[PDB]
Amino acid sequence: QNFLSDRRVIADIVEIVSRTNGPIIEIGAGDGALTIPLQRLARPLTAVEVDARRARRLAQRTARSAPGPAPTEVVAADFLRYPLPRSPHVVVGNLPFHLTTAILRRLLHGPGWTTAVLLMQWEVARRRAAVGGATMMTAQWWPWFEFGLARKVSAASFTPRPAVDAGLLTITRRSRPLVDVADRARYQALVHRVFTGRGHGMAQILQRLPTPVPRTWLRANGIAPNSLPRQLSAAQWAALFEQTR
Ligand SMILES: C[S@@+](CC[C@H](N)C(=O)[O-])C[C@H]1O[C@@H](n2cnc3c(N)ncnc32)[C@H](O)[C@@H]1O
Repeated sequence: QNFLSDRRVIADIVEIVSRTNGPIIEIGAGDGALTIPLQRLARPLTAVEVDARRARRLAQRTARSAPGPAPTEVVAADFLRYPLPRSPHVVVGNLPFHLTTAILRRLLHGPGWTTAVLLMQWEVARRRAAVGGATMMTAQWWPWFEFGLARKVSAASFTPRPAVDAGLLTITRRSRPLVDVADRARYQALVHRVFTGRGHGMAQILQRLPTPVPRTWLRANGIAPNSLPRQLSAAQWAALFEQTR
């Protein structure tokens, strides 16, 4: 496991979390590198740690730095099995790099959380934030969430050092979804179909798929006929879904 040893990254994460509101849930709390600074924000906090012995040591540490018996709940649990509340909350965590996509899927399908502040592999955070264009997974979640790349974090900021660098990713739940959550599976299937479809450019790709789109549709929606699926915006994907509905 790669613990966050760079205090500047801790400061940066706390700064982003401090601009949000509501209870906080932390994934992979470890020894409390983020837990202790987050507890000083005076908001309700749940710290999740799968290592029971480490979780018990963290519960003593959080209780010691807390005002007293008359707050932070340390839970010894696998986050993949932790029930997220349906009420508004903020999620934060330094993710184990091998469980990143499973944790991301668990969160994206989950309720209540309005902002997620996540530390993960740099290449994943980059693709998730659509740096250089969107990947299929980002476009598949774009009607319900917005992704931001807050910063790059070197492997030297962790102890022990991972084999790759890291990226600090922010995710925000849209208050007004671009596509209804009930149409998620059809929407995500359409996005898969456009990204893996044959053809060079959107005009060629949309011609070769089941239930085609009017010839005037691409240019009427501001999309150049030569553009690639990664160049479409969230609004354009939603307009395409509404068209091929
Ligand atoms: C990469 S670490 C970061 C630890 C700490 N927050 C830090 O920044 O120093 C992930 C932590 O999650 C714990 N862990 C691994 N899988 C977990 C899971 N599925 N649910 C909750 N904790 C997990 C590990 O024991 C480890 O302490």
